[PDB]
Amino acid sequence: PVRRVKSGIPGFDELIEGGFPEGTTVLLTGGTGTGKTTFAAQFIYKGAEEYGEPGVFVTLEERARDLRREMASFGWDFEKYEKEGKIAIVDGVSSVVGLPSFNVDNFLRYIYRVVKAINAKRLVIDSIPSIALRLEEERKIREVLLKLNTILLEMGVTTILTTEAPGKLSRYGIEEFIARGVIVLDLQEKNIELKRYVLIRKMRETRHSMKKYPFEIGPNGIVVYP
Amino acid sequence: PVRRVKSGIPGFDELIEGGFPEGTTVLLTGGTGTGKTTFAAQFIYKGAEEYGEPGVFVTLEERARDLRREMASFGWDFEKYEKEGKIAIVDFNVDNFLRYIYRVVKAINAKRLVIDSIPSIALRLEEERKIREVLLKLNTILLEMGVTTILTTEAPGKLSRYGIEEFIARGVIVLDLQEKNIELKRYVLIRKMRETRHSMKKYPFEIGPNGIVVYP
Amino acid sequence: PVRRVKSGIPGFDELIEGGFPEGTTVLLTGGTGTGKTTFAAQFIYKGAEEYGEPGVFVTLEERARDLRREMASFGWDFEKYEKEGKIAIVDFNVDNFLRYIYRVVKAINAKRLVIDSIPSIALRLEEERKIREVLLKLNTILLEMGVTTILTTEAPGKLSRYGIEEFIARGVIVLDLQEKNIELKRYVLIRKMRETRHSMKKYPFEIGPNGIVVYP
Amino acid sequence: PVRRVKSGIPGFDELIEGGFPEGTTVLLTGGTGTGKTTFAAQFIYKGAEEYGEPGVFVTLEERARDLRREMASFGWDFEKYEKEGKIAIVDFNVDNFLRYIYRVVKAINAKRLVIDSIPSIALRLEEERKIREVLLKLNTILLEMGVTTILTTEAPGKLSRYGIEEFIARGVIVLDLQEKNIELKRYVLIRKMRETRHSMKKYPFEIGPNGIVVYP
Amino acid sequence: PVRRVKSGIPGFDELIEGGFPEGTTVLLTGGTGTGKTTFAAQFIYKGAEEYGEPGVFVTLEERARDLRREMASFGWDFEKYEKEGKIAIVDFNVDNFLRYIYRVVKAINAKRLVIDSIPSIALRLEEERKIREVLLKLNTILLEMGVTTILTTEAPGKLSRYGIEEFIARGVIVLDLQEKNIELKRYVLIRKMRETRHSMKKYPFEIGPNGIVVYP
Amino acid sequence: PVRRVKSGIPGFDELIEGGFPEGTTVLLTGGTGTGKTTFAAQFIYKGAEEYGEPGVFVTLEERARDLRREMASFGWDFEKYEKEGKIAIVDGVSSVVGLPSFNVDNFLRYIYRVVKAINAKRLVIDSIPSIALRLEEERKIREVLLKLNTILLEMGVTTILTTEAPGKLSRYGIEEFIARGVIVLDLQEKNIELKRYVLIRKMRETRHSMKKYPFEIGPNGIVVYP
Ligand SMILES: Nc1ncnc2c1ncn2[C@@H]1O[C@H](COP(=O)(O)OP(=O)(O)O)[C@@H](O)[C@H]1O
Ligand SMILES: Nc1ncnc2c1ncn2[C@@H]1O[C@H](COP(=O)(O)OP(=O)(O)O)[C@@H](O)[C@H]1O
Ligand SMILES: Nc1ncnc2c1ncn2[C@@H]1O[C@H](COP(=O)(O)OP(=O)(O)O)[C@@H](O)[C@H]1O
Ligand SMILES: Nc1ncnc2c1ncn2[C@@H]1O[C@H](COP(=O)(O)OP(=O)(O)O)[C@@H](O)[C@H]1O
Ligand SMILES: Nc1ncnc2c1ncn2[C@@H]1O[C@H](COP(=O)(O)OP(=O)(O)O)[C@@H](O)[C@H]1O
Ligand SMILES: Nc1ncnc2c1ncn2[C@@H]1O[C@H](COP(=O)(O)OP(=O)(O)O)[C@@H](O)[C@H]1O
Ligand SMILES: [Mg+2]
Ligand SMILES: [Mg+2]
Ligand SMILES: [Mg+2]
Ligand SMILES: [Mg+2]
Ligand SMILES: [Mg+2]
Ligand SMILES: [Mg+2]
Repeated sequence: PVRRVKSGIPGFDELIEGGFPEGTTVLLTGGTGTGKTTFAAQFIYKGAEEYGEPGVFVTLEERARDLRREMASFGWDFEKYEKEGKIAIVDGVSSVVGLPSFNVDNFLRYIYRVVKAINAKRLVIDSIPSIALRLEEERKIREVLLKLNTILLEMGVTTILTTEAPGKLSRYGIEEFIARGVIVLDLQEKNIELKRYVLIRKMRETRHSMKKYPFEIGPNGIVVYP
Repeated sequence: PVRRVKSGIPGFDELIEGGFPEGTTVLLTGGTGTGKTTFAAQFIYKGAEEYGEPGVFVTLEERARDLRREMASFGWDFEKYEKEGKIAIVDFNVDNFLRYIYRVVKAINAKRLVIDSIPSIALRLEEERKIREVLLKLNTILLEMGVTTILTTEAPGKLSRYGIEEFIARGVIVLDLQEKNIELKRYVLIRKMRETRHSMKKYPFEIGPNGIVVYP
Repeated sequence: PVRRVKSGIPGFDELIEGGFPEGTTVLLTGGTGTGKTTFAAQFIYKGAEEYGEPGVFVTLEERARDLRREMASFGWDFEKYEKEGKIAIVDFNVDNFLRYIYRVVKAINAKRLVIDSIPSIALRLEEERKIREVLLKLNTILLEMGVTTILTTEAPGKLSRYGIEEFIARGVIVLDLQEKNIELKRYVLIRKMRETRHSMKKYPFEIGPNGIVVYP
Repeated sequence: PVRRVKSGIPGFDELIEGGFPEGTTVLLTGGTGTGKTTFAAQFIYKGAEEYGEPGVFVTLEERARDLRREMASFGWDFEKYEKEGKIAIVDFNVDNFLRYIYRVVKAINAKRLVIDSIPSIALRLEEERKIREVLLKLNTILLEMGVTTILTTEAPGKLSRYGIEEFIARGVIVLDLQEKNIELKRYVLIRKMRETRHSMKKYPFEIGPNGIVVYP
Repeated sequence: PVRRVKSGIPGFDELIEGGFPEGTTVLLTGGTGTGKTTFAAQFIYKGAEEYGEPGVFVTLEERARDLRREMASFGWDFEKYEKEGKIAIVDFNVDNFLRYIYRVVKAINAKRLVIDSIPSIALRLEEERKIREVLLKLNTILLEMGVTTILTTEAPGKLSRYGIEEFIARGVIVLDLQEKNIELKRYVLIRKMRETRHSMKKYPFEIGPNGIVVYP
Repeated sequence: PVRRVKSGIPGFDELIEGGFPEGTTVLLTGGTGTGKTTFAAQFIYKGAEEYGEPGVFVTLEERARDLRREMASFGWDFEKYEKEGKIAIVDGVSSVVGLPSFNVDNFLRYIYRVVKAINAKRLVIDSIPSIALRLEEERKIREVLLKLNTILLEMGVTTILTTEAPGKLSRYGIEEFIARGVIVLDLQEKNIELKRYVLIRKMRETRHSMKKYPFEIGPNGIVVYP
């Protein structure tokens, strides 16, 4: 009887039999501006606020203060849950408060330390391209992804990793090999208007819907519709 | 008079005159989430449970505890058959990897073998394109062992990820997801199948509570 | 309340809840001749004339006299506002480039910045693909300056020339030329804008005697 | 009068004015599972049985026992004709490979030759792209032997895998699988044949219990 | 108040408000045989004959005697105007090539310049991709000289052969051949044109006994 | 008043105002088996037989004896004109008879010598890919093409060069830069049948037809139709 992590996104859990199987790494993929960051933030924020599960949002796309400001526009008070120790933001430039002190191995050690310090049940790495673009050699993302996979398996948290391609499921062709779930966010062209769609392409241990579902990014975040 | 190895997948054997010809290496290809790991698990697991044939499931995609756990969602108790010595799950050194599968296959007298997946091997090499040399080395031991094997590979067009996998298989099975009208629907096709007048049609299938079923 | 920077482009602000969130880096992308330089130049120029906001226009695609003469054809007198200290035109050493932009921005207390263009920077490097490392250095100084910036890039498919520009922007505007049936017509689309419920539709626009006008 | 070598494929000779001009090197190309090995094997086998003409089948895609067992499923008894000296099966050092083919061909006075396949040679090289230099060395020995040869290559677009194979052939046969509407159906087309006014149309064919049959 | 340089091509000036803005570098792009060399010749040759403006035609595509000979097929006597010192034809050392065009342009007080073609330069480099560095060097002297220049490039989609040429031009003219129904018909389009509200329509043209004519 | 070289191909000269301008290099391009070799051979053979102009056929695609045998199937007796000195075939393995003794510079010297020895007015190089595939480095075809161009200009003969692509006009993207004429041979798909078409894409000094023309390879070679 699989334990399920509620996504935090109204309309979504019903597509995946109540939520993500505990312990799954989910690849959230889509083009620029399809809602990846938002959807990942909602997962962590709602995890903490509605379901009381601590979460770590790792970002190399922006700084922590950018994410707090941006998510405030949905009414989400990240800093409130940070002071309560239910959320940490790892950007790192700024060390998480209370957890002081591109280098891949330090990075991964530090995410592991922070997951363990708050007893995180939820984790986001936004994004894989943000990591890759910071390496000496962008194609070593291959070796970095295999190191990440090893620490995800050890930590056993429920994780969203984001990646970005416009055919291709992912940017590098590798990201999907370390994920047991895949969610696509898209903007379809019809006919002078782009509407947002989500599709669950893959989800382990789950008889998930295989249909495209409309969605909106509203004043209170993502809502998925019939 | 070719001896046939039953797939374990309802609706599938009838497409290939009763089964896989014994000793064949079969390439199982399809995009992410098209049912490859499930198909290969079903072939090993029903081999043991229903046909009493020992089998080896080699996974570099995940670990044995993940595979056991995921497969119980379909009613399949992999550990029961591991302790009876009817299934082994094998969880980068290429030559040792190969030696070890060889030894486990002999050790349990396997008749079925799965390697899930070729990309998973290749992504662990120092240079990913050395999968070419690795595949030729793997072809050589498959030929020695003479078991019935499913290798999995994954491409989005192109039949395989590297354009090489198909040169060491004598059968190819494609799993797919099609567009219709705002739903994704699953299909299987036998592209090639030595010694067999197999169907060339596309068939719908479902992945349900008892795993894969192929329809008319 | 998010504080917004008015574009200077008639018909455009209502597409983005009144203007660009202050401090945003916006990528403006489009093929040759889709109107990127004019859009950028209008943002800086109307910022100075219409709203009093000082602005820096960095160009490696042309010299400062070229841009002055060219924008005069729209009735825009750049030199007037340069003399009043409300516009600076900045006309290969990457670190010195970046330091200089930061200086000029500070010196006039700039609220607006344009860099025209990312490709024009890349093409002057020892190795073109080092734009990746250059774009990362730009990002850190944009985040430090906290001004409102337009960066242009050019491709006609792909969003950007290099596949990297979009990762340092929190807004994306696409300018396009569509064929219908004998004639190319200009369209703008807002692909991304942080903190903004923007329109997602394609709008027609034209470049006329007073620069860009976006239509319903 | 051009002397022609009868294919052994029912329905095919009439497409090429009765057969292959003697001494021609013919490239047979097609995707995985389009029937290239069967076509080649039928050319050698029916050459021996039907016309008395001795033939060499070189394969790096499988072992000799594999091809014997596989072709038995068509009622073809390769070993009978091997024992009578009318068929040789030749089952990485390029020069030694080539020398050996030339020897076996001379030893049985072969009129027919197959090499299955060009990719299977390329994939065994130290560097795959050295097939260019290998194909040039093959060409010179085919021209010396003056037998009638089929070379296979595989791509599904491009005519050949490497873009080079076609330059050492004076005939080209394409085997294909076309979708209609639920089913893959097999077609053959003669793209090129020297000294021959061949048909230029696509013909259906099937692989049945007696091998290939081409239809109107 | 922008000064305009008449094209010399009937039907074309009216598409660009009377002519090219003085000092502009114009990229003229199109596939093989779309009329580029003819268009550029016509611009230099009518410049001299009809408008009394000196011009330089730089060709690395062919030699001066070929160009004179080909152009007389259109009634154009290039040598007459070479001896009056109103046209020069310039027939690998990059820096010397550049120095030399500079000197010939000064030497005859040229107002018009053609370089036919960018690919022709690039194909003569030690490394063809150094055309990037060469183009930036050429941009620097075009900016110094301030003449009105047509550069030609050739791509089959992509606007240019290298994706770089368009970053040193402030106008782009596309010449094309379209499919209709079993004939190829010629068209011209102005993609971009600084300082000009130019037509965005596609226009048919003919290359006749008097060279290029543009139609409605 | 341009001097014109009659192509030798019935139905063709009318497309190019009576023939090729004397001295032109023409790129003959098309996919495998579209008639390139045949069309080039007809030009040389008919040049010699019908119009009395000596011709050199250079081939690295096949040997001279292969070409004589192959062209005999059209009724063309190459060896007859070879003994009369009106045609030479350069393959080279075999030196042209009477002109004794991969190396690029030797190659080009030898074609120049043979053109000059028979006072050739016609030249064929079948094919550019055949040269390129024999080089140490296939991409040096670029440098080889510029050397070829220099000797073509010096010799002033009327030349066909053949190249082979299936979008792309040529195999390498370079061949068209040394040619002042381009002819495409194609096979169009309609509807289970491939029919042959020729199109003149470019021809210097000529108001050539711009239409696709059907053609056949018949028992007496190419014939082009209305
Ligand atoms: N508060 C808001 N209200 C409504 N929509 C918003 C709001 N903030 C941002 N958006 C929308 O969400 C988008 C940002 O999505 P984002 O999650 O950053 O995409 P990605 O990470 O895929 O590039 C904006 O481009 C905008 O369309
Ligand atoms: N227990 C379940 N019940 C129904 N469907 C399931 C169940 N578990 C997994 N699936 C389906 O099977 C898919 C997993 O298939 P999988 O064999 O891993 O594909 P692949 O290896 O090609 O990526 C999931 O995406 C889901 O759709
Ligand atoms: N003064 C003008 N009046 C009307 N249209 C103009 C004027 N100047 C330029 N244009 C039009 O605007 C275009 C300029 O586009 P530009 O901003 O330079 O595009 P980009 O930077 O994307 O290449 C010209 O191609 C022309 O079509
Ligand atoms: N005994 C048989 N009877 C009928 N069909 C067969 C038989 N054996 C093989 N086939 C069919 O012929 C195919 C063999 O094709 P093959 O010659 O090996 O193709 P290729 O070399 O191009 O990959 C099999 O995929 C199958 O469809
Ligand atoms: N004197 C002529 N009369 C009519 N058309 C001609 C004449 N000379 C050349 N042409 C046409 O012009 C074409 C040459 O155009 P050109 O300017 O060289 O194109 P490009 O440089 O783009 O390859 C020839 O292909 C032919 O169609
Ligand atoms: N004597 C013949 N009679 C009729 N057609 C022939 C004859 N000889 C060859 N052909 C046709 O001509 C073709 C050969 O064309 P070829 O000039 O070698 O093409 P390419 O050099 O473009 O590959 C053959 O493929 C065949 O269709
Ligand atoms: Mg994001
Ligand atoms: Mg799998
Ligand atoms: Mg611009
Ligand atoms: Mg085969
Ligand atoms: Mg030209
Ligand atoms: Mg040929």
